[PDB]
Amino acid sequence: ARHVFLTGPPGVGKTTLIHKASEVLKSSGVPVDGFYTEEVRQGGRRIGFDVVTLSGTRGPLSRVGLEPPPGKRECRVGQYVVDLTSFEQLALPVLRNADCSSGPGQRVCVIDEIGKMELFSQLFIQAVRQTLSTPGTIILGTIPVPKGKPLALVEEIRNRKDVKVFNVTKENRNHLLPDIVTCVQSSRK
Repeated sequence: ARHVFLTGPPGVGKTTLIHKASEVLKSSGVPVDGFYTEEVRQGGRRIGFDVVTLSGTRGPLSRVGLEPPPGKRECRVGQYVVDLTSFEQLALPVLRNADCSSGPGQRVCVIDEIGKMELFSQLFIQAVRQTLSTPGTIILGTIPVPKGKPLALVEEIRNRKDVKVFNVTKENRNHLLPDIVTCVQSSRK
């Protein structure tokens, strides 16, 4: 079978249909890997983001800080300042831990959120193409829709065409989980 990407408008929910997909392959004995950001809300206020891994590790990602002055480069998204190293802490090996054997096993690689970072995106382009090099690993992720300008990281995947493109709605939002798994497990069990 082939890679699968979500698309549509942002509005939060698809995140958890991927999370459910990250229980189900597991319940089918397919040890999925990769990372997912979650909304770091210490007692319910947005203070930054993290980068969880399916191994239960979670990174920094962004935290509160001043905007970058016109001399000192930093990576502000609105209020918080991200860092590429905050990803590299964990969102770097998880793309492609090991290789050998081939045949039965394959791999699955979760990458929710490939859309916000389209300017800061640096090690993404690299690490993601090392993942797309692997024949076993099954890219599974969330890009935005193409409207106007090409996102300078979604381009690296857009290249393929072959990836399934699941346009979510807010209507049938919670339906898409099995519809993705259908495409994934279309690889010979």
